[PDB]
Amino acid sequence: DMQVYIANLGKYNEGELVGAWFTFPIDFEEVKEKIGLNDEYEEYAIHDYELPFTVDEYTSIGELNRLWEMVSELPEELQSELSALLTHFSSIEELSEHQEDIIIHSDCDDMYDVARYYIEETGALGEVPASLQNYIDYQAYGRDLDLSGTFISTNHGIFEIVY
Amino acid sequence: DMQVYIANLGKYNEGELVGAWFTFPIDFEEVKEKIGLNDEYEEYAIHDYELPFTVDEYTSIGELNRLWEMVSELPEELQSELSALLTHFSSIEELSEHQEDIIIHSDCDDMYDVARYYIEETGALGEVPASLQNYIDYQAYGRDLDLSGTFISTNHGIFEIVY
Repeated sequence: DMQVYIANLGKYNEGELVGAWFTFPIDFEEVKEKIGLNDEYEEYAIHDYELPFTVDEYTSIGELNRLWEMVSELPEELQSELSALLTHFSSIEELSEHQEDIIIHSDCDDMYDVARYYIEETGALGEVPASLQNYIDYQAYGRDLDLSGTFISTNHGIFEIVY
Repeated sequence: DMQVYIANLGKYNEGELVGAWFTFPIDFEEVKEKIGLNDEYEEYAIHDYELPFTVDEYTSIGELNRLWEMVSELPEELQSELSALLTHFSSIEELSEHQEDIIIHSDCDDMYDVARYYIEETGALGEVPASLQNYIDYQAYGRDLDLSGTFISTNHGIFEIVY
C-alpha cells in the first residue's frame, strides 16, 4: 500500500537483486543499510512500485517524500481517483492549487442525473412548474453541460472541475 | 357550387334523363315545371350533387333547404372542412350546437407548433425562463396534448374541439 522496491544502482547485472518494501516516510540511511551499497553511494533503483500515480525510475527519494505529503493530504475519494484527475491536470502540485474547486457528485452517476440535480434540486435556470416538471429535456441539457464545462466520470460519482 | 341534379322518379328507365342544376333555395314548383312529371307528383331523384357534405338519394328537398341554412351560416374556414369536422361530430345540427367551441389555429400547422403556441405564447403551464426556454421538450408534450384532448389537422390550420 503506497510503497516501492528501491534497490539498487549497484549490481547492474542484478545477481540476487535486493531491497524489498519501504512505506513513507523514507530514510536514506535505513534503506541504505537494508540494501547495502556498491562501495559508494548510488542507490534508489526504483524498479517496482505501488502508488496512485506514475513515477520514473530515476526519481530522487526526497521528491517521493515531497509528493507523499500532498497525496496523503487529500480525502479518500480524491485519492481513489488521482489518475482520473491527472487526465485533466498535469501535476500533484497543480492539483493542490485547485483542490477545493473539484465538486463531487456522490449521488449522481451519469449526465442525466447531473442535469436532473442542477434543474430540480438547485433551480439553476429558475423555478420549475409541476406540469412542466416532466416535460423538460435533460439529455440535450446534459450534452450542453458537457460541452460547456469539464466533467469527469468515475466509479464513485462525478467530478466537476469548476473555474 | 353547392347544387344538385334532381330529376326524376318518373322514367325509371331514364330515357333522356332530365333536370340539370338548382342552387339554393329551391322551389318545388319551379323545379317541377323545369323537369316535368310522370302525370303525378313523384320527383327529386337526387342523382348527382356537389355539396360539402354527404346526402342520400331519397332526401326531401325541405331537408336540403333546412341543411343549407346551417351550412351557409358558418364561416368559410369551417365550410372548407365540413367533412373533417364530420369525422368527429355526427350531424350539422350537432355542429351548430357547438359551433363556437371549435378553436382554429391558422398560425399553427403541426403539433410541435401547437405545443410551442400553448407554452411560449400563452404560458399555460407558467412562466418560461430564457435559459430553460430552449430546453423544453415539445414533442412529448404535443403527444400528451393529442392523447388528452381532441385535435384535428387540416390544410388551413388545426381545429381544436374543446369541452
